[PDB]
Amino acid sequence: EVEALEKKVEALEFKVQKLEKKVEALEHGWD
Amino acid sequence: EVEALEKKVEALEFKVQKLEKKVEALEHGWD
Amino acid sequence: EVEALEKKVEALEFKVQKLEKKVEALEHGWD
Repeated sequence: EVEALEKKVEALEFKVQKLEKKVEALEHGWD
Repeated sequence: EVEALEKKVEALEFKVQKLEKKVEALEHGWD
Repeated sequence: EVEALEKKVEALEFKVQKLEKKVEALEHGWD
């Protein structure tokens, strides 16, 4: 179970960092 | 603890997939 | 491992709630 969770969590961290960068661009009107 | 985590993680996965779809719409100007 | 995960998960929950609020503003044209 634990390694299953660790994989999912690392995958969410990536996805969430991607979402933060996109949303920061939309809020700041970048590019 | 572990099942507590598994629930939270599955809940984040749902929420993150919802955020990806919304942000993809905003970036693409869908609809 | 488990506490390492619990910290990361709580950190994602915060980050995801922040992203939900920002994206809801962008979708609703708030402010």
